[PDB]
Amino acid sequence: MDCSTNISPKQGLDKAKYFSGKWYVTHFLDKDPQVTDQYCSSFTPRESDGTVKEALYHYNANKKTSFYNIGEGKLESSGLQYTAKYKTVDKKKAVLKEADEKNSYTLTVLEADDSSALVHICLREGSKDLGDLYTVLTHQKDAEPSAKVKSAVTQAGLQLSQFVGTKDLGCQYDDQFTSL
Ligand code: HEM
Repeated sequence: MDCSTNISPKQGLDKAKYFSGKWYVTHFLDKDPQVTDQYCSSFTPRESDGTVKEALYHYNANKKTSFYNIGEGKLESSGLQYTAKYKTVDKKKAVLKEADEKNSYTLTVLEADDSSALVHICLREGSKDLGDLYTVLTHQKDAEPSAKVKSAVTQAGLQLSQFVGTKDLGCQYDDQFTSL
């Protein structure tokens, strides 16, 4: 599998709209899933002087367990786009497995407004592309994505109906973890 190629950040995006609040994934489009378990996700991205740091939460909807990461990377000159290396952590943010030089994800912000966002994520290990995901984001669980973000999905060449809606997965979130 190869990550989607026609991906660059929307120029003109306000970083104050993206690096704010927390995000919950309402809809995801996974090209070629790594495993067949389905996940819910929430995360809290912040930026300072070109360096992004984000607390990341995954809930496995099949097994009903959850895992935690902290990503860190630098913003590209293109706009709201960054490649992050990542640590695994426990629910209290104690570090377990350190970040390395071969595992990374590249996140590209396709749209972002006061309530909603559309991002693309390419997860890699070494020379291998492992995950390719588009995610529609909102600031509260089960909030409706804005018309502007729905337009962005259609502008990305995609069909929103072909995404998996997470509402039906029975997602559980750890909002203590994603605070800060
Ligand atoms: C609902 C949306 C999402 C789904 C369905 C999803 C799905 C997945 C899956 C299936 C894996 C492999 C897990 C396993 O090995 O069992 C994974 C790993 C990972 N994802 Fe997500 N993901 C989502 C959102 C995100 C977002 C928004 C980010 C970053 C902001 C992200 C970053 C990562 C990272 C860093 C890993 C590797 C974690 C590790 O191995 O320690 N994912 N994702």
